Amino acid sequence: CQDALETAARAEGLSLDASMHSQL
Amino acid sequence: TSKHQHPVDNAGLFSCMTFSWLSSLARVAHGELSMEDVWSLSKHESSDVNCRRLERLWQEELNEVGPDAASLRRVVWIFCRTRLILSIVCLMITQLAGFSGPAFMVKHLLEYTQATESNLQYSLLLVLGLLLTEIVRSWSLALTWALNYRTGVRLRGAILTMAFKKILKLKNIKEKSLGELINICSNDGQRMFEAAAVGSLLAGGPVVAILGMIYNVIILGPTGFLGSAVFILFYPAMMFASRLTAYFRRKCVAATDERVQKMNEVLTYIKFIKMYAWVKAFSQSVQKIREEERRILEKAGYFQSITVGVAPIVVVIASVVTFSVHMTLGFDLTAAQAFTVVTVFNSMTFALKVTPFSVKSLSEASVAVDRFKSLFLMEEVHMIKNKPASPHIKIEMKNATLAWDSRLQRTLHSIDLEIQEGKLVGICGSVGSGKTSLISAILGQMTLLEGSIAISGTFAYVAQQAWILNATLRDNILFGKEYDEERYNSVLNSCCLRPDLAILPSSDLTEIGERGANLSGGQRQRISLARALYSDRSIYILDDPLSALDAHVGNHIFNSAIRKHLKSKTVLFVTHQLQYLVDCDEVIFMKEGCITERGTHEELMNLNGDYATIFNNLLLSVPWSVYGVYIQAAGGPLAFLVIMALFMLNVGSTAFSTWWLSYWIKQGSGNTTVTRGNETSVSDSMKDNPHMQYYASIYALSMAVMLILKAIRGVVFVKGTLRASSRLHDELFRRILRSPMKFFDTTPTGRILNRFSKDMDEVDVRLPFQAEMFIQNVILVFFCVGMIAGVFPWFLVAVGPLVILFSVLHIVSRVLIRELKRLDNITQSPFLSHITSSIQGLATIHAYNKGQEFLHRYQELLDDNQAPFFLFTCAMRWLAVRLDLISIALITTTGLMIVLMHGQIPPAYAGLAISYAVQLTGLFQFTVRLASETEARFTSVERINHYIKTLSLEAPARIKNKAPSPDWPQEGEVTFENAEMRYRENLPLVLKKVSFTIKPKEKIGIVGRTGSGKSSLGMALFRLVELSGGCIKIDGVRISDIGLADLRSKLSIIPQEPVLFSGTVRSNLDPFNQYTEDQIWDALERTHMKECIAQLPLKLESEVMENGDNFSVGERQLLCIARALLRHCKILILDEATAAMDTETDLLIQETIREAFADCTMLTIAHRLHTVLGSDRIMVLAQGQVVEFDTPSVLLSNDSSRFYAMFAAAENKVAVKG
Repeated sequence: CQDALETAARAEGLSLDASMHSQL
Repeated sequence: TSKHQHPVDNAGLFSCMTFSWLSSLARVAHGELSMEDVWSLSKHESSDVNCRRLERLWQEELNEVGPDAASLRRVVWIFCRTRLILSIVCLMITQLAGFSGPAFMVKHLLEYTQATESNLQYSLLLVLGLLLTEIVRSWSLALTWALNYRTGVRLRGAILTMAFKKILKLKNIKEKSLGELINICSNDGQRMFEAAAVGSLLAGGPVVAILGMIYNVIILGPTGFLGSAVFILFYPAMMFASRLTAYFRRKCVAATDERVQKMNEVLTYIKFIKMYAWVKAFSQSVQKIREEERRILEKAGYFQSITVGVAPIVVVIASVVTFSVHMTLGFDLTAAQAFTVVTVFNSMTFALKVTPFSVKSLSEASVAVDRFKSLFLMEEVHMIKNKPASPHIKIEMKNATLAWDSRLQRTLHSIDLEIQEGKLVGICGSVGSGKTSLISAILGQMTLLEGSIAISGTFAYVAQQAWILNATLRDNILFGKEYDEERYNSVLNSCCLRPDLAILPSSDLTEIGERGANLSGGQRQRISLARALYSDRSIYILDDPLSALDAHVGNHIFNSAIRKHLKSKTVLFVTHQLQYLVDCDEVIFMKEGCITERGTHEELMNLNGDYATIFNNLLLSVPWSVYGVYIQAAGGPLAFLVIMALFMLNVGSTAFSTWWLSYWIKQGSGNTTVTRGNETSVSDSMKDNPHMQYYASIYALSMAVMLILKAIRGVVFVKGTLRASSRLHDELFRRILRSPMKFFDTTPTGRILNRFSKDMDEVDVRLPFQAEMFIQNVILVFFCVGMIAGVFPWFLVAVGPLVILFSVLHIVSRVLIRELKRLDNITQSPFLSHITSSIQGLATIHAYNKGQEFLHRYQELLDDNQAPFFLFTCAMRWLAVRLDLISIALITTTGLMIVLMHGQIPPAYAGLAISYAVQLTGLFQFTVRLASETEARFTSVERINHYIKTLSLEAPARIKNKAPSPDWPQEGEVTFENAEMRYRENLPLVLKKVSFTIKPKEKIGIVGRTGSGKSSLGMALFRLVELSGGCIKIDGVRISDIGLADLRSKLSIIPQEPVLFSGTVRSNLDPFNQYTEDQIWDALERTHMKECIAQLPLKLESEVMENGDNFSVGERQLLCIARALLRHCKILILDEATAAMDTETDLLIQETIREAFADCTMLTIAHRLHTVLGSDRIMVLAQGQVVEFDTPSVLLSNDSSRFYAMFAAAENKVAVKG
């Protein structure tokens, strides 16, 4: 989900935020 | 958004490759950027064209094999075929250049270094070719990234537009979850964009990895497969470690949810906890939950820190194994081959670090396509379009048989309905008779089996729930219609909206939420009428418009509007109140979907049918202070120094292993004479060194020491960060739990609850990871710079200018990048609000046929949200390109310095420098990326620390006056002497000069108006808030000389609302476990609760959830008094223990209270004058003053008494209903 094998590759111009969409 | 043509469409290959337009925009910005400065979405990226193309492709694919085996993956591939093919070709070129350049150039440079003759021209060609290849590959990667971003943006826009268009024509609106529908049109687009981007980036690993494997096999020989075997044995282990970390985080999520629920339960009833002195038990439970979460986080960090930094470790381990095996067998090894293999291993590590996110993106894309295909197969709604025989008839159905859809559920059979223009027709029936079925059928939500239905014109629909639009009073009422003064005034006056306008100071421009936060049911119903009136459709449909409305205002609105304005238009009325059909034109009764009696009102009354029966039935940037605070909380400077020392030790061990390899290569034969034929001479061969085993053992020991140090450093860092988190948790819990409740009164518990939840989850999930990654990257960069500068002392003269250039680039980039992110979320809130509002009112929009304006607004919002995101991605790519160019210049400078000094240094040192220079690619970008996300958590740390030093301190637990007496209170005598009470500063006084005496064994009933101060007696008796004047004496001892712990241990208060903490029944009675079983059983049987408890198999171990919603209300209240009995307090106060409960239950509760505490004083704070009769004395409060103090027997005998007047008023209110 957020291991080093994933966030390091997306650090080339991709936002570090998946959804942050849950509401009330 | 203000532009003529998008600069992307007017940019050449070089301009788009280097992103010159965004560089100019950033230079223009460099203190803030607004939406008027950014450019709008390009024409080629417009949502309309992409949505139309996607819809055409989907329609073409549907009519190929049928709507049963069509996959959206094929449609996406067809849509993006050209762009993805171009991206694949560009990435092939990039990988080919990145494999051909560094390895071949390093081999050629190191081969020339070993040559005796020196050439000043051949090396220049090599370095020029290396620089050209690096520039070409970087530019191709930039172009690939730009094309992928454009393709992803287009695909996201098209798919979101198609999803919104499909949802607007959904038949079964309630079939899908409310959250799922919003998530489909909100989160899925970003998932598709990222998935497409990293899937285009996917084809970079398997090609270059195989190329490097082949090159290593060709160069080294049969021993080149060792690195491949190491990679195959290592990377799946990292994947398994990641899976285990995810599995542990799965339980961590549940643990955090449980902790959050416990914190919410604690904060919800904080007043009760303070008044009951049960802080210790809840604190212990919270501590146990926190320690369980700490253990889970320790396991997660232990299973997570392994894969944080593994590429250099994997490279070094593979090099160690390969070189040791190759050299021990007696073969020959040279510096050039070894360093080429090292660089190729670095390339494989980069590729296999990029690949896992590509695999995850592919999985996410598959999930997204499956979810989208699940929704796209839903049934669509249909509209009635046929015309009647004559314009006179508006509604005409002949024996129509219609059924529900979910399969067909028949509800209407042989329907013969004919309604003319200008005739008011009402529908009568019971629940399930088919009144709602007719409303659903006339809209067009039912299928036709037999007969035909004639519909002319549109309909005006009013929702029972009164759905509202996220706008003001003016916007939603017009509903897109033209604004006129007289019509609006008449509509407002007809529905009696004047009180609503008077209540709201800015009712004309008052914003309303999605469902309505400052509106009532009647106001919502009235607004519905107003909107429908403005709509002014030919046919009016009323689905219970006066249900929640009061009778008087509903009848007034009916007479003023329906009987006057709608006299010449068709009106359909459906309601449960049949008294409004007396003046209606036609009456229709619905019963089981079959028409039995219909006609006029008098005919229906004369027929004496079921209608008559029911009628007569109803008639009756953060500063360094945050960093210092975090360092201090981590364990002081010692922990920081230890962590830094361990990190430097690991990095230095890796560097020392590499340097020892270089030293071993440089050593050679060590001036040893060997025989190679007829003559003996010194030969430069590493296989002739007699210290083979010594070097091999040192190399293996260095590798093992590096691994052990890395593991120890990871474990120590995880332990330190978790200890800091635990220290922060305990400190924050202690600060809040001891602060006065005035903070709770001023700031709602929701704010602190959200702060706790979000901040703690975010920090415990991200901060150790980001900190470890940033520290590792920074130390690796520093070591790489130092080692190159160590061999060449002149390397700093080029580093310096490059350092200041990098700092300048970071300064400029830190403003634009952080500004575009804010603008991206600025328009996201209107986007989410519009998405939520449309789904909550889909039926109303479908009835009003307003599916085009909403779609256009959605498209506009999608474009206005996609443009800043595209600009931000382009800026990120530009920054990455600049950092890559800086690294390329560094590598070129290193190579140029290497070339000039050939023949003066051993080739091993030059190879080491050129190998460490290659690894510098990507490290600068990683360091820059992690320097912005770490700060995002330090602001949360600062927010947490804000409440740490802001909360005040309450009264001390132990008062220096000591305990008054071991048996205090000696009796139950209380006295008041000029009691002064105020809630807060500058607030009006609640109690002013009130003094009274209460004799032992007396029943006192306090009754008064709201705000008199009746509820303030309990607050002042418990010393909840320090008194502003006067003194209170209890048994001859002043209350203020007794500590809070001792004062509350001998007084009892019954809460107004039954409270049941989650956990166990025993834990809800005495968590500290001070009482024995027999006393608890006697207390339970005193309130007749023994039978209801012993019946369960877990009488003392029964599970109680939140609010205790598993017993009856009376059982909960009885348990409440049973709990209040355990403390054995001589003073008891009752405050409104009855609220909407049956009669005999309250009688039993009253008799149980009377019999249980006959020996305890009573202070009854009740508003019902009937329940206070029979007490010893009656207390009356008049705005904080006492006027009457005597027995109720003489109070009711005086007509001038205020208590008698209140009792008479209550009796009149009870008697008159009316």
